[PDB]
Amino acid sequence: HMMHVLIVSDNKPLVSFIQNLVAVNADKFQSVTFDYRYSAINKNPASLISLGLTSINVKSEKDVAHIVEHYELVVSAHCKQIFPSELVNNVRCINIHPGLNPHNRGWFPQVFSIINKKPVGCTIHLMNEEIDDGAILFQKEVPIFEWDTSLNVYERVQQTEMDLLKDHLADLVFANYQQKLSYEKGNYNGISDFKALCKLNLDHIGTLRDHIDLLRALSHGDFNNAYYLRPDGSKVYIRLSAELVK
Amino acid sequence: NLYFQHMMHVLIVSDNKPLVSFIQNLVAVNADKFQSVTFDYRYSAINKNPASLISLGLTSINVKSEKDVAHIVEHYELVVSAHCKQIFPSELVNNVRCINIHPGLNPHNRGWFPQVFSIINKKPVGCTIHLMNEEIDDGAILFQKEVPIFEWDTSLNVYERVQQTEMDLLKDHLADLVFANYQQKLSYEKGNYNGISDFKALCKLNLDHIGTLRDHIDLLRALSHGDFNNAYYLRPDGSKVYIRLSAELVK
Ligand SMILES: Cc1cn([C@H]2C[C@H](O)[C@@H](COP(=O)(O)OP(=O)(O)O[C@H]3O[C@H](C)[C@@H](N)[C@H](O)[C@H]3O)O2)c(=O)[nH]c1=O
Ligand SMILES: Cc1cn([C@H]2C[C@H](O)[C@@H](COP(=O)(O)OP(=O)(O)O[C@H]3O[C@H](C)[C@@H](N)[C@H](O)[C@H]3O)O2)c(=O)[nH]c1=O
Ligand code: NA
Repeated sequence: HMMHVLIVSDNKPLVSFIQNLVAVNADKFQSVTFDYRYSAINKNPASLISLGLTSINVKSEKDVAHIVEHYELVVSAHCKQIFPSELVNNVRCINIHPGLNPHNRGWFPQVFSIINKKPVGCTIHLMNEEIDDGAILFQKEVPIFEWDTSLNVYERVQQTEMDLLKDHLADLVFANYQQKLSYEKGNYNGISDFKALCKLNLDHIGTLRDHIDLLRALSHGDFNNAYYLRPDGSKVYIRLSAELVK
Repeated sequence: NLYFQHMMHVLIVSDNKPLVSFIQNLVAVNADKFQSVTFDYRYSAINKNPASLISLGLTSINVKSEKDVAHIVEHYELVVSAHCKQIFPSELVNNVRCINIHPGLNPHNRGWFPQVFSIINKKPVGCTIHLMNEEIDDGAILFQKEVPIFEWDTSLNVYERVQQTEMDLLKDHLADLVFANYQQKLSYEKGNYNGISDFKALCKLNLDHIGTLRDHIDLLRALSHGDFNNAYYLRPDGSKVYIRLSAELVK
């Protein structure tokens, strides 16, 4: 372990997947040590404690200096914290993004893609000052079908993240890649745009197709996303399922 | 020349295990009222999945069989339809006191799945206990109770509330029905009947239909009832996408 890699992750499936990859690839990583941390802002990180992860604060000046001093590479695997410029500028940082940059950069890309029909998939990219913005190292589109909810597309994106990590984790550690730029401008969706979508307008006029697309975009297993307000301020949450039958 | 200080036979025809099982128990609990009444239970011949009814020891009857009609007219003083899948012929309803337990509020959305139609057309729903004539869900109202429909109700939500009201009416009125302790004034309000083919038509979604999100949500919640395959759209290659919606009140 001459080379120290930090995995900062708030996503148990990806953490579990990477730990297994490194275990079965011990020959490729004999001179590499991997530490795993979850991010300070995580509001239920108990599941990640089970896999030996402990909190790190990527916006603490103390932790940034320690990371910069100790680690050759930081991998963000759905890290809930924005890396400060002092981290991304002073150590090689690579993000695993559950969108196809530069389309629907930011929050819950597949929700926006079900509605706006822009591509989705996984992008592994160098991390710069801005969010889901740096040089593309590896990316792979995943198709969307008319019977998909957010959950269906998200599970598909996660299987593509895992496929790219299986093929490219060592490439990422040993910098065996080519930095690529998109010719397209793309777009960003923030947490406030998602809150916007969630507030249903029952008076909104449109096609059943558009309304079904909105509701399937906002349907994600047990999450309470799409709602309208009753007069008394109570909420009605709406979920939709779509099931293909040959 | 001296008074000592004969058996009524009631036939219950039913294709609904919850009702049958509930009525069987209700008879036991009112057994002090039914010293001289015996209840026989049968399910409909056309019943495609009778298993759970055969497990309660019910056997089939065919209300369109000349022979079965003769046996009923021969043997029973009263027939009660409790969610019976078969239409009674004129030869049964005209010759025997027949009473239907209907999960709608007559005369509104008579016929199939009344709460599905009510969620959409805002007509009332509930339970109606009525005399059976030759027409469907049409004879004189004996007892009925409306149940509310909420914005956040599916078909399943309204149906369960109707089932509770049906059980409440039977608790209060099963003896009353048997012993004709009721009033039976005719209504000249015809209302509206929905057939099975009207339900099947609602089920075929038009993705191009323009409306409010409210009206689209109301249609999909009306057509959502547990795991039933109701609402669908047709794909070019003939396949179907089934659509279900849930609505959950959170205070
Ligand atoms: C919290 C929440 C999640 N979801 C669905 C949509 C999400 O895409 C999916 C996974 O949610 P999650 O919070 O694990 O999010 P992650 O899959 O970890 O990813 C999200 O945060 C990362 C820090 C960012 N790098 C991503 O761009 C962002 O989309 O679950 C909902 O439908 N509603 C919710 O309230
Ligand atoms: C078969 C079927 C049922 N349902 C829902 C809506 C219904 O109100 C509810 C219960 O229906 P049910 O037929 O399973 O059980 P019941 O309400 O007991 O209906 C019975 O007595 C009625 C007077 C007759 N119209 C029915 O043919 C007979 O089956 O289930 C659906 O949403 N879709 C369906 O295809
Ligand atoms: Na509901």
